[PDB]
Amino acid sequence: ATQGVFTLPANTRFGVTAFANSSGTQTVNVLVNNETAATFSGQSTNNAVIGTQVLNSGSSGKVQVQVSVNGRPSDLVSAQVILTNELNFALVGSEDGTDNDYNDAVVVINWPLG
Amino acid sequence: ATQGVFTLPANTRFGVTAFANSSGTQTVNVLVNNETAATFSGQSTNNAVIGTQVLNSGSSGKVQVQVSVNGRPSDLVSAQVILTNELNFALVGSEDGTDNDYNDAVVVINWPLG
Amino acid sequence: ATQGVFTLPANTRFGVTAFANSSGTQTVNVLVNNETAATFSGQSTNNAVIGTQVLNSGSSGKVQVQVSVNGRPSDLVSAQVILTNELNFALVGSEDGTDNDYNDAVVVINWPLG
Amino acid sequence: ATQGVFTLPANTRFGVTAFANSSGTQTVNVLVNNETAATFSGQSTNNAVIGTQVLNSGSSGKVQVQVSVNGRPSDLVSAQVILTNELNFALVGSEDGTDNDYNDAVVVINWPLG
Amino acid sequence: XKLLKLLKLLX
Amino acid sequence: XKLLKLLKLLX
Ligand SMILES: *C(=O)C[C@@H]1O[C@@H](C)[C@@H](O)[C@@H](O)[C@@H]1O
Ligand SMILES: *C(=O)C[C@@H]1O[C@@H](C)[C@@H](O)[C@@H](O)[C@@H]1O
Ligand SMILES: *C(=O)C[C@@H]1O[C@@H](C)[C@@H](O)[C@@H](O)[C@@H]1O
Ligand SMILES: [Ca+2]
Ligand SMILES: [Ca+2]
Ligand SMILES: [Ca+2]
Ligand SMILES: [Ca+2]
Ligand SMILES: [Ca+2]
Ligand SMILES: [Ca+2]
Ligand SMILES: [Ca+2]
Ligand SMILES: [Ca+2]
Repeated sequence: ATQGVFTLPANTRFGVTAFANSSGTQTVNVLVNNETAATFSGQSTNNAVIGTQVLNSGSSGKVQVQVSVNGRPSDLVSAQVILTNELNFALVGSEDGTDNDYNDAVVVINWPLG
Repeated sequence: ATQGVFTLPANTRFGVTAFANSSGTQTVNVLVNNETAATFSGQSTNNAVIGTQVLNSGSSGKVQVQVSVNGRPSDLVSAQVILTNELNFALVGSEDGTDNDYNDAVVVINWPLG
Repeated sequence: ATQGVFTLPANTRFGVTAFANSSGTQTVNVLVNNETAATFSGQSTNNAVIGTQVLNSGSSGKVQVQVSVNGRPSDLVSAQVILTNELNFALVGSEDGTDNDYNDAVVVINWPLG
Repeated sequence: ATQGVFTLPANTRFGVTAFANSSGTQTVNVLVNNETAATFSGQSTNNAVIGTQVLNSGSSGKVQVQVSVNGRPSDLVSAQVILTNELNFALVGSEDGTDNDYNDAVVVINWPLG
Repeated sequence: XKLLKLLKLLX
Repeated sequence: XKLLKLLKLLX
């Protein structure tokens, strides 16, 4: 299935934060309405935050996370979870290699803000 | 129901990161095996990261998140999500006031690391 | 925080299914915009399906699950999970006693159908 | 990433229930420790329960859900969610065609029971 | 199954 | 229920 794609409420601010756990330098692209809105990059084997940013979901609300390492797209896993019918998390893991830890870049999208 | 308590795999490194979305200064306490292991304190209404740290779940694996503002405990909501049977998120929202947005401190615990 | 309340898309068909795991007879009420739309009743300590039904989420999309045992409200826990940005589960557990298993009635709401 | 595979605690009774929403007849195979433990079949476009059963996760705790339509494997999506650190849902969606509703067979595993 | 085939002899 | 109750005391 498609992974890393989420329909947020339209015209809504959200946070996006990426962590790295890999020998490889991670590139995390965040698309809003199919256009790049943020790009994070970095390298860590110790969960460092390689980017955090507040974006607006725009008229469509469509947000997509893509991760690349070594010039190849990582395999993605994702889900959205809602707590108390209010607090939203859109979660992405990614695998750049063969160990299937799916933590090589971890991306957390959260809303609402403020 | 109890919220903000998670049984992690024992003796396992995990990341804990807090974001703030409130006019109140947030104090996030992270307990491992019932003892304080990290404390984050900060203020933001724009989802700023007020703390991030790598901890070890210890022999019990018990991890507990508490949130307070001006010494008053916030009301917590939480859940654990596992993707592809490997990538774990323990998620906490908290409410320090009356608007029930539950984002006043948002805490993300992720494992495995590395 | 409030539990057992979910905002579905308006005017949308959904499944609701309840399972029982308790010595107490479970009464599961499903409200659509604050009016009883279905009620399930039964007793099982072996996860028997005590009801399954298709309902329409109505004008508001607001669906609330209440669980009681001999009229006494159980404590609820809940969350919503979305897979591949398409498949939605609204999940409820409930506790009628002292063992904190939260399975005494388990309610699963799923959409879309068809 | 692999989907539909879950590590339950060893020797634990769990419920597995499947719903159908497709013109294609769904076959849901539940494997425990890599051996078929239950098979459900049925056809509905109205969320009918095509099977519900209690199984034991056995010595390994490994439970795998496979979905096929006349022997053709469907695309799977899955996640595990834990509420109040006690109540476990393992969730599967599946897609037998092109519309990406992922409801064609919906499978819910829940534990603990009793 | 049933659906796609009917959208197939169409659009 | 009474199942737990029966051994609330018996236990
Ligand atoms: C390449 O080395 C693999 C890579 O980096 C490792 C340190 C580990 O994080 C692994 O998961 C990652 O794919
Ligand atoms: C065949 O028509 C496709 C199939 O059945 C439809 C009725 C609908 O449920 C679709 O999602 C499913 O893949
Ligand atoms: C009363 O016995 C308590 C009750 O029923 C038990 C059999 C068990 O399912 C428990 O979780 C439930 O609260
Ligand atoms: Ca990896
Ligand atoms: Ca890694
Ligand atoms: Ca608030
Ligand atoms: Ca707030
Ligand atoms: Ca109970
Ligand atoms: Ca029970
Ligand atoms: Ca389909
Ligand atoms: Ca379908």
